[PDB]
Amino acid sequence: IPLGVVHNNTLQVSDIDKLVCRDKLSSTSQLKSVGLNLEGNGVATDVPTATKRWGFRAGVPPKVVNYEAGEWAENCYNLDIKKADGSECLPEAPEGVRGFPRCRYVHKVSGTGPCPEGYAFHKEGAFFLYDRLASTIIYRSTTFSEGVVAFLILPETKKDFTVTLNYVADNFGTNMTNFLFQVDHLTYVQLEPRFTPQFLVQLNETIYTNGRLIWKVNPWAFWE
Amino acid sequence: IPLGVVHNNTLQVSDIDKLVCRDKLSSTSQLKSVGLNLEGNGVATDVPTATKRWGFRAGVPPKVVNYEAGEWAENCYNLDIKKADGSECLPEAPEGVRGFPRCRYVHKVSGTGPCPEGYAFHKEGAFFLYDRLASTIIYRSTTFSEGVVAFLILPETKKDFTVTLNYVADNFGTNMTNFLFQVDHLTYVQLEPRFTPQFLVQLNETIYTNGRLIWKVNPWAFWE
Amino acid sequence: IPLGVVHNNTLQVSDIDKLVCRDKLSSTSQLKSVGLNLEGNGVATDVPTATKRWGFRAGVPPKVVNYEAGEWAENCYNLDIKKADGSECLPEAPEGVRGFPRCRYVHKVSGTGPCPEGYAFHKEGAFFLYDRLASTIIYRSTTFSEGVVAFLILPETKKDFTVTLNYVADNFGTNMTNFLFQVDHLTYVQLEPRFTPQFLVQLNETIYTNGRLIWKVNPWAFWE
Amino acid sequence: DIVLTQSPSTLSASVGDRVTITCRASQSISSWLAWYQQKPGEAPKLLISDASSLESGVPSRFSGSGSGTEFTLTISSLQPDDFATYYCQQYYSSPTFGGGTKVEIK
Amino acid sequence: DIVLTQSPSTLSASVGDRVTITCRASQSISSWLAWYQQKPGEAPKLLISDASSLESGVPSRFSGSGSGTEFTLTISSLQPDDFATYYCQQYYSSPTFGGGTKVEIK
Amino acid sequence: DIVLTQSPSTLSASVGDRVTITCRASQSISSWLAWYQQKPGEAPKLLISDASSLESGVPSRFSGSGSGTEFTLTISSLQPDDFATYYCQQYYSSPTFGGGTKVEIK
Amino acid sequence: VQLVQSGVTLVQPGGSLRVSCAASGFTFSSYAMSWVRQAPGKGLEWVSAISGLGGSTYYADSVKGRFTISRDNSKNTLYLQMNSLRAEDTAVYYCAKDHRVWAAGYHFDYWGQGALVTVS
Amino acid sequence: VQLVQSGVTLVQPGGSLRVSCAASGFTFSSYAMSWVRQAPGKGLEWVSAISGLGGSTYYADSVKGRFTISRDNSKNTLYLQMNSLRAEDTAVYYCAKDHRVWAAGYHFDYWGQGALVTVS
Amino acid sequence: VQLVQSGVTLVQPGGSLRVSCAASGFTFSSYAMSWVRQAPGKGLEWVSAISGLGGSTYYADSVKGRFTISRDNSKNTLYLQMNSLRAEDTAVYYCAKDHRVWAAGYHFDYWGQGALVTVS
Amino acid sequence: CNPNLHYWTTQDEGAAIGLAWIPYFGPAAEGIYTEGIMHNQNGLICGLRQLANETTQALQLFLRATTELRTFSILNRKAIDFLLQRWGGTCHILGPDCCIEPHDWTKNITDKIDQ
Amino acid sequence: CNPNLHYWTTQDEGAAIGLAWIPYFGPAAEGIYTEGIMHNQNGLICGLRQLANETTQALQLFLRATTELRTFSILNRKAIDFLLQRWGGTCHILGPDCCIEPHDWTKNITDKIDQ
Amino acid sequence: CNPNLHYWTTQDEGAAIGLAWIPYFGPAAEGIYTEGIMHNQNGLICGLRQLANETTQALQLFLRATTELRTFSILNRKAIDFLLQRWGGTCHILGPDCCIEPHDWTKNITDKIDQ
Ligand SMILES: *[C@@H]1O[C@H](CO)[C@@H](O[C@@H]2O[C@H](CO)[C@@H](O[C@@H]3O[C@H](CO[C@H]4O[C@H](CO)[C@@H](O)[C@H](O)[C@@H]4O)[C@@H](O)[C@H](O[C@H]4O[C@H](CO)[C@@H](O)[C@H](O)[C@@H]4O)[C@@H]3O)[C@H](O)[C@H]2NC(C)=O)[C@H](O)[C@H]1NC(C)=O
Ligand SMILES: *[C@@H]1O[C@H](CO)[C@@H](O[C@@H]2O[C@H](CO)[C@@H](O[C@@H]3O[C@H](CO[C@H]4O[C@H](CO)[C@@H](O)[C@H](O)[C@@H]4O)[C@@H](O)[C@H](O[C@H]4O[C@H](CO)[C@@H](O)[C@H](O)[C@@H]4O)[C@@H]3O)[C@H](O)[C@H]2NC(C)=O)[C@H](O)[C@H]1NC(C)=O
Ligand SMILES: *[C@@H]1O[C@H](CO)[C@@H](O[C@@H]2O[C@H](CO)[C@@H](O[C@@H]3O[C@H](CO[C@H]4O[C@H](CO)[C@@H](O)[C@H](O)[C@@H]4O)[C@@H](O)[C@H](O[C@H]4O[C@H](CO)[C@@H](O)[C@H](O)[C@@H]4O)[C@@H]3O)[C@H](O)[C@H]2NC(C)=O)[C@H](O)[C@H]1NC(C)=O
Ligand SMILES: *[C@@H]1O[C@H](CO)[C@@H](O[C@@H]2O[C@H](CO)[C@@H](O)[C@H](O)[C@H]2NC(C)=O)[C@H](O)[C@H]1NC(C)=O
Ligand SMILES: *[C@@H]1O[C@H](CO)[C@@H](O[C@@H]2O[C@H](CO)[C@@H](O)[C@H](O)[C@H]2NC(C)=O)[C@H](O)[C@H]1NC(C)=O
Ligand SMILES: *[C@@H]1O[C@H](CO)[C@@H](O[C@@H]2O[C@H](CO)[C@@H](O)[C@H](O)[C@H]2NC(C)=O)[C@H](O)[C@H]1NC(C)=O
Ligand SMILES: *[C@@H]1O[C@H](CO)[C@@H](O)[C@H](O)[C@H]1NC(C)=O
Ligand SMILES: *[C@@H]1O[C@H](CO)[C@@H](O)[C@H](O)[C@H]1NC(C)=O
Ligand SMILES: *[C@@H]1O[C@H](CO)[C@@H](O)[C@H](O)[C@H]1NC(C)=O
Ligand SMILES: *[C@@H]1O[C@H](CO)[C@@H](O)[C@H](O)[C@H]1NC(C)=O
Ligand SMILES: *[C@@H]1O[C@H](CO)[C@@H](O)[C@H](O)[C@H]1NC(C)=O
Ligand SMILES: *[C@@H]1O[C@H](CO)[C@@H](O)[C@H](O)[C@H]1NC(C)=O
Repeated sequence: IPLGVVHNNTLQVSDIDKLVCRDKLSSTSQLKSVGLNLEGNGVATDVPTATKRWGFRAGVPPKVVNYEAGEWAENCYNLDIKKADGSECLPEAPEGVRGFPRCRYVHKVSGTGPCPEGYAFHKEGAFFLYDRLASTIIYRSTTFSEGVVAFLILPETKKDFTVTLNYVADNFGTNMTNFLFQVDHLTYVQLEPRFTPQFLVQLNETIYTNGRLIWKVNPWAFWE
Repeated sequence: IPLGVVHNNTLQVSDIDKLVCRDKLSSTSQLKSVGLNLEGNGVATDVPTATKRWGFRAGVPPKVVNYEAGEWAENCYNLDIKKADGSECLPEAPEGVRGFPRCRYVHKVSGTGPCPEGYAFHKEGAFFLYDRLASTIIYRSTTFSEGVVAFLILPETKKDFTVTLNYVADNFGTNMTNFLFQVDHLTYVQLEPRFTPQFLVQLNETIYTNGRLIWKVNPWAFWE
Repeated sequence: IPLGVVHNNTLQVSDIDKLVCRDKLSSTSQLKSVGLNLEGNGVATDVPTATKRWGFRAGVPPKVVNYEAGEWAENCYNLDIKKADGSECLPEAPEGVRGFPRCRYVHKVSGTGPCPEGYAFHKEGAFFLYDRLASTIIYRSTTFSEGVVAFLILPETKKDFTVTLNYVADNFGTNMTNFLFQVDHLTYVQLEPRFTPQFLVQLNETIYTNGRLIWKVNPWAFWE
Repeated sequence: DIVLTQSPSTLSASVGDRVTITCRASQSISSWLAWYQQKPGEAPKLLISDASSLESGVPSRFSGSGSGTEFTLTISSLQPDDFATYYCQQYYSSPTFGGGTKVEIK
Repeated sequence: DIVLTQSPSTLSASVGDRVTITCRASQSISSWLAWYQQKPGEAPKLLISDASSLESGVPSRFSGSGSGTEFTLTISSLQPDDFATYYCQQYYSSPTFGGGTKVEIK
Repeated sequence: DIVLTQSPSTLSASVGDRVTITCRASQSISSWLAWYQQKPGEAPKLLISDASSLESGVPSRFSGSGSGTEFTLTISSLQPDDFATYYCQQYYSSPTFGGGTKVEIK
Repeated sequence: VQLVQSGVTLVQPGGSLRVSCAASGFTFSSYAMSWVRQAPGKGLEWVSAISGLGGSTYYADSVKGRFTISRDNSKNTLYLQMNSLRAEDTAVYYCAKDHRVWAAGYHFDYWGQGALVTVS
Repeated sequence: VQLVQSGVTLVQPGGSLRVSCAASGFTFSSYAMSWVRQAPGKGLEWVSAISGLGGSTYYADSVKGRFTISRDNSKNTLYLQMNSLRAEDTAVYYCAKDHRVWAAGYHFDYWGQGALVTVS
Repeated sequence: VQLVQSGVTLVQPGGSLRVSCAASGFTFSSYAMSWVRQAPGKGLEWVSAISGLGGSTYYADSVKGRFTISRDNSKNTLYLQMNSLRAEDTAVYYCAKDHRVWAAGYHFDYWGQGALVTVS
Repeated sequence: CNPNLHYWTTQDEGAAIGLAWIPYFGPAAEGIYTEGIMHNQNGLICGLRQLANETTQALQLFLRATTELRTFSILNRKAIDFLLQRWGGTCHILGPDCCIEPHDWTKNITDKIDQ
Repeated sequence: CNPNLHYWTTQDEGAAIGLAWIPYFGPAAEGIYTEGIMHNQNGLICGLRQLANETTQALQLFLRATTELRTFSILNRKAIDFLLQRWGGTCHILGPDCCIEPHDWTKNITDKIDQ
Repeated sequence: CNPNLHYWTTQDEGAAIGLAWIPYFGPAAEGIYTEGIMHNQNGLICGLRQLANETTQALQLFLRATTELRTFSILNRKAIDFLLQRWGGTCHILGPDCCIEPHDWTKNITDKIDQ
């Protein structure tokens, strides 16, 4: 693996075979393992794509890693899924692992589908970030976000360096899914890709004013 | 964490930022992680206080540690507890963990109480010392003692550096507990704080002579 | 533990207290933990001896280790055993652990016996080698081989350094075992020690030609 | 981070009276509060540990109590010497202080 | 280790025709093949990523497809410029090449 | 730590007789005992491994046995050469010795 | 049980100083010590403290890195070297001890005299 | 988006050389680079490549250890020092970039000019 | 299969010495070796031994740290440097080999001659 | 890419605590943490975003060899790799591979020669 | 406090064994152990009793950050911290921070100058 | 004993990969591996066979102390033992225990004395 080092607020990747007497490393406290969000990059972060970013396969052990720090989350994800018969789709979250502690938004989801045997991985090979742990696999009833990892030194300078939704699956993207946000058991919404959390909080509240089964609208990074 | 080092039979704590060229460290065999008893200090070591030294709380992961050496035990403790309904009070001792191997005395106990949800911790934040492992939590049907940990270097000098009782709980110290040692199902004793193991071994044997349900007496470190 | 180092294609064990400025160690990639077969030595490698190489005992934790590389296997072993009552004989293979990936031959076995309580160890204290892990204990329904471990450095030079059978137990070697290879439920063979895998593949195929319950024959390393 | 809240900053009284103080903060504490006193240019003294356990040399006229975030103090009877400055002392996480409290007559 | 297999090594044709190429290898790949072209002494260009996604500047006359081990290419209509050398490019594990393919007339 | 126990320290006999020795220790051993012999100022020899497996050059007149803590030896027939000193040899944990055993006539 | 403030001084800004506080009449190695500020015109705040034997140390945030706690359990003497000075550094600084045993504690027992350290 | 082949040369066997390939008109640090061989009389093969910032590097087996990839994202310039030469080393060597962003990729976009490096 | 005691000597107390025991007629590197004491007037005890190749070594407690086992599998020669001497050190010291293969064993096969090393 | 870095870490610094360390007189759930913010000085954070997307590959491959689930020793191992690069078992103080500063030694040496 | 130190450790020293290491020709339960006793030379053991009661705080806090259950790497990590204090990546043999003894070098240097 | 060494290892070298590292666009089961063969140059492999049969004893005893199941830190620990042998906290560049090559320093020193 590489390694990057802060120095005068400019980063420097230290190629392995290369030698730098100039470096300094006085403690592990200077070292950090940091987990990053895929929200600072401007990717799609909606429930549909979140289905599309993943797949299944078996014959693969589970693989887990630990991180110290990260970045606050705009959005998050959680699942509780079975098959058509009503049989589970996923593994069980072991001990220790916990929901990602920070979530300005939560795209919690339920439903079922075929769920072919395997585990919920990422297309591009990203990670699945939990309370101070990340991995390549989903576990039921748990918060997380998609992300990556960094590895750093810091110098001895003086800097020190909520919401819930609901949905239902529909067959898990077999070229095919209808998504439906839930307000109650007699209310749902045809979900639509380009619509925000905030848009649909407004939607919740305005129908929550207006007496409450399915409806429609009948018709860009957030740091701005 | 600090670190203490033997040198000419006087200890020296090495403050972290401080530098000592004089030091020497030739192996891990010089290093040791030692677990200490709270009996060399003269604290109360009786069954009542052993209840009072603990409490419960949830929302806390379990936390475990490993030690190499320790100190022989005068007293020890073990539990097998449920609730009023007859539902368990504690977690289950996993694999690997085992009773503390040395116990001149064993204050084994049973009974039930409310047992509010959580785990059996220590008031002052001590540890719970098992076979070469310690932690902050109790497990059922297991021997241990309360203690702390040390971390040491040793030099290359040439020095190289039973009993069972029974009891019953009564509601677990809700400002309130009656304690009762057992001789058999038709014999018990109002336990009393200041009375020793040895006193009550004498008591066992003298009633064991005298035909055997509840009785009383009707009326200081051990290294001496 | 010792340590051996390659140098000009001659090995050198580095005694611990001894000092060698000449040594060099630029990475962990130079280090390897290698697991060896007991087939390069010319020992017996037949199913009977494989029973005789082992025993049971309890009061012993399980003990596991990890290795990087090894040597291709001529023969391997797997088990699925219960007691006379039809109760299991062994522990369960946990997660992660897997059959040894390479096996030119597999001496898979079933059956029952007394199976006294304990775990399947090795007489001479060898190991039990699984997918990148070894240990001292057997687990059910898993491939392995008997072996040992090495620990090495390598320099930066430019060198970079199937079959299934079946059997049945008979009481597990209580001075006593009949062994029987299986062709089908109405075919078996009095197994005999000095006969090879290949001999018995020929045997399988020739009877597989000749219409298929028990039969006999009625009458040296492999690198040659 | 955590910030005490003495309440009020000073009192006016007269000897023999019974007097109360309240002290608060931002976050909850498990009865791990302590009290102090000093005078205009004198070194302080301990009064209570845990807001319930008085100390040697302390007159029993005082009475501390509280839990969680809110914490208290009461004096049964006043004295001239007791007209000094008193203080609330967190020692939970950031062993800090707030302003303090004072006594008067007019 | 893995070795592509262009099939065939050259073609003879005539403009406007529709032409196909097949490319194979030893082991399976998950539609992570790419195509290229160059001329006798010219620097190449990208054509397709993943054997299905054409690129900017690419004429739509071309058509790539395939899966696993076998992979393909088709040209709807030919051009003189399209009579150059084309190549199959693994990028799965050992991002290697094989021989290549060529066009002619006679 | 562990300490063998030869029993007795010497014998008196006469040729052709059948003779027995017992050897004990503090803790149990899994038939991992061995025997030796030497003479007054001669280098010893191995006799038995594991207290049951004799060796090449050993006369079959001898007979070792035992288990756990107690261990034994028997000689079918005596010889003049067999009147030498014999020894019990732990090799379990502390590969130690005890006193030894001896032969006589009178 | 007697405590000793030693080195009150007016030192120009950016200066530096080593206070020492001595003690007597108790088991100084078996207790903690600290330094605590009274800025005149206002109240209190905790700065820094020590283990029973010099292993562990603790500082407040405002002066972290500036100051250097120090002790001599052989002399049973406290010390505090201090780096570059500022205005808020103008204040009294006491030496005290905790009520708990073995230096694992807070909620001080007693105080010393205080040294109105100052700048100009 | 313009690429620069610089240093084609005939150098005797066992020689050594540093090629440099420059670039322009894009975010060079935000892309990968590589070196690729055309042996005349036959086809292609991949040699070696780099991360976006010089951390990770990659080589082919045939020349592993011989050659030394190198980059200057300050100049946005590519480099390749090269050790002892042989016959198969007689070939063109291009500099190129990948289609993916942040240098995590393959399946090159464009090419340069190529330098028929040779021996005698 | 022939063994060689070499260096019997009377050396004053506190002295030091290197014994060497040679061998022949077998695969010395493929066996263990040891040193064993006969104190005259009494019986036996095990001192120390070695691996097959000089990696691992073993000592008895009574002389631990004093003595320094040593071997030369090139010469197939055994060695034992020895530090400060005492009275109990007055004894014979043999060189021997184990019955098991690859030096992983005990329960010696044969013996040498013995050297009544002594003090005065 | 975002320049902004509204980030966090864990409250496991040094001097930040009185006695709140006690297990169940402490949160363990949401009050063990630390926050923070920065802004993209010198394109730095987009640089490391690129860096991490480049890291993932070698990460998973370096990972894939073992069978172990919950890795914790990688960071140590990285540090030891650093030192073995720095310290293989032999040093050449002149051979610019060992990274020592002995140059000023000549100061005292010339002070001695002028004795 | 007790001066007396009736203590123990584990039998995992070096040369203490013949072949009893074999797994089930060995106890694994109660006969893998070691005992020992000392007496309070120089107030030493009461000193470390104080030390451990002081340790507990920073121990649990240093612990609390992770999620891992059964910690085993702390002691290594302490050693590496020691060395990084000793060896950050650069040394000043004169600057009394690197802790080398080169002083006697001047012996051979003056032996050469008198050549 | 066998001279022949038809062996294997794991495919966890460095530059061997394009993008096949991706978890489930990769085998994880049988295609993560590496093979190889050698022949007994200098009795070497029979030598290490002897070595391993000798290793087993001290291995299991060094193991037996802990309670931990799946050991992974032994190899590190061996390396740190090596360095502590090399580097205990103090060095004697002359005392042939620290293993530095300063001898050529005298070259520049005599270059200075001839100034
Ligand atoms: C490291 O050293 C520290 C001290 O330096 C030890 O910790 C303290 O030790 C003292 C004495 O051992 C403890 O004092 C006892 O505390 C009990 C707890 O009371 C709690 O509950 C009541 C009621 O809710 C509250 O009012 C109170 O504030 C507490 O929250 C008291 O009840 C005890 O009082 C009884 O016993 C004493 C002793 O005989 C009698 O004199 C009293 O009259 C009364 O009958 C007692 O005062 C103190 O609680 C400990 N606290 C802490 C935080 O450590 C550690 O034990 C030591 N380390 C280890 C590992 O042991
Ligand atoms: C590190 O950086 C890399 C790139 O450097 C990122 O990875 C690539 O990112 C791009 C863009 O983010 C991805 O492009 C998208 O790929 C989708 C996957 O399609 C697959 O399935 C189809 C059908 O089977 C195949 O034909 C195809 O070849 C793939 O196998 C496409 O479907 C997307 O197309 C749609 O979206 C785009 C974007 O708006 C539209 O313009 C299109 O018209 C279309 O609607 C899209 O092209 C690419 O797949 C990523 N691949 C890889 C391997 O990385 C990483 O994301 C980044 N790291 C992390 C952790 O994120
Ligand atoms: C490392 O190297 C060591 C030796 O240096 C190997 O270990 C020894 O290897 C030898 C030969 O391989 C083994 O010898 C065999 O032991 C069997 C075990 O018998 C036990 O049970 C009987 C009955 O209770 C007892 O009497 C006996 O003392 C034992 O307790 C014997 O039964 C064998 O005898 C049979 O086979 C031989 C071989 O052909 C025949 O000649 C005999 O006549 C008889 O039929 C045999 O002698 C020895 O047991 C091993 N012991 C130990 C402790 O190692 C290791 O194998 C090697 N390391 C590894 C990992 O393999
Ligand atoms: C949609 O919005 C409504 C409020 O606008 C949510 O309902 C309230 O949620 C708050 C959250 O603290 C509760 O205190 C209230 O009790 C809720 N209202 C009622 C009537 O109970 C609702 O949870 C949101 N989400 C949906 C409907 O899915
Ligand atoms: C109380 O003491 C008696 C003996 O005085 C204990 O009973 C005996 O315990 C020994 C322990 O080895 C056994 O061998 C005996 O068999 C026991 N006696 C009988 C009659 O069985 C008794 O266990 C002690 N504890 C109690 C009664 O709780
Ligand atoms: C014995 O040998 C026979 C073949 O000679 C085995 O049976 C065949 O095994 C192959 C393995 O790929 C299968 O494809 C065939 O279908 C099998 N034959 C039939 C009729 O199904 C057999 O498995 C071997 N082992 C035994 C009989 O135990
Ligand atoms: C989805 O469509 C593609 C072609 O566009 C097809 O290959 C694939 O099989 C389809 N999925 C399913 C589940 O049929
Ligand atoms: C125990 O008594 C205290 C007051 O002395 C009280 O606050 C507490 O609630 C009581 N415990 C219970 C369980 O009621
Ligand atoms: C096997 O035979 C031996 C004697 O040869 C005997 O000691 C042992 O008890 C026998 N095994 C059983 C299970 O009886
Ligand atoms: C040794 O001397 C040469 C010139 O003679 C100089 O360039 C070199 O830097 C010196 N060595 C060191 C380590 O400075
Ligand atoms: C260098 O010389 C000064 C005096 O000139 C001396 O005090 C110092 O100790 C010397 N350096 C070392 C490392 O001894
Ligand atoms: C120092 O000088 C002596 C002779 O005076 C020489 O033998 C020795 O090797 C020198 N030191 C070093 C480290 O070479």
